[PDB]
Amino acid sequence: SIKVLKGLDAVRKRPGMYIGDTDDGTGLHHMVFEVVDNAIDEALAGHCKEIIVTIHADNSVSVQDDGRGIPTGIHPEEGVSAAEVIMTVLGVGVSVVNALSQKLELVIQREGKIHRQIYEHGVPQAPLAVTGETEKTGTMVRFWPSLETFTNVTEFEYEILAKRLRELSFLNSGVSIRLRDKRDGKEDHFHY
Ligand SMILES: Cc1[nH]c(C(=O)Nc2nc3cc(O)c(C(=O)O)cc3s2)c(Cl)c1Cl
Repeated sequence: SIKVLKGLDAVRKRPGMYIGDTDDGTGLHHMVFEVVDNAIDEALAGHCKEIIVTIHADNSVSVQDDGRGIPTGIHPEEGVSAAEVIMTVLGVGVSVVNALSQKLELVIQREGKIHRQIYEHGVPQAPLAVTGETEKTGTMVRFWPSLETFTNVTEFEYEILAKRLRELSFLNSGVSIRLRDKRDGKEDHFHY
């Protein structure tokens, strides 16, 4: 717990070092790319077939995959869900995105259950919890970048995300990638 909080603090103290320039939009868009890269890893492993990337009307971004779902069982050493360990302990890792997010929402569908957890600046608000039943599997991460970290360029650029997602669809030809902008209704579907 003290180690977790110190590691998150290490990322916040030197955020450009972990995520890229925090003033010119590079780091901001790399936050999305890190989350997408985890979904792509789940596609490379043979589990994920579709990835949905949403720019919400409030300039948060979500990434949904249909992979296995991050494991949810208690990780013995930490006494918290494996998912929480992945989200909070230091491809820079999704924990960097969590550390640099004012808020992050995690929803996992796995082993017949839906699980949800909220973080603020990487601090879990409650233990991962069951919210219902599902026959689906996958992982959804929605994050609200911290305005204490990201300056000047704070709004996501549809075209920057679209170009990278098109590249990833070409390089992962089986994967379907959807991009949706809730700010204006724009959407794209990349599937080689
Ligand atoms: C959008 C997004 N998706 C992910 C993701 O699917 N990561 C996952 N990691 C693991 C690790 C595992 O050991 C297992 C298992 O053994 O079944 C399953 C998964 S799924 C992450 Cl992380 C993020 Cl971020």
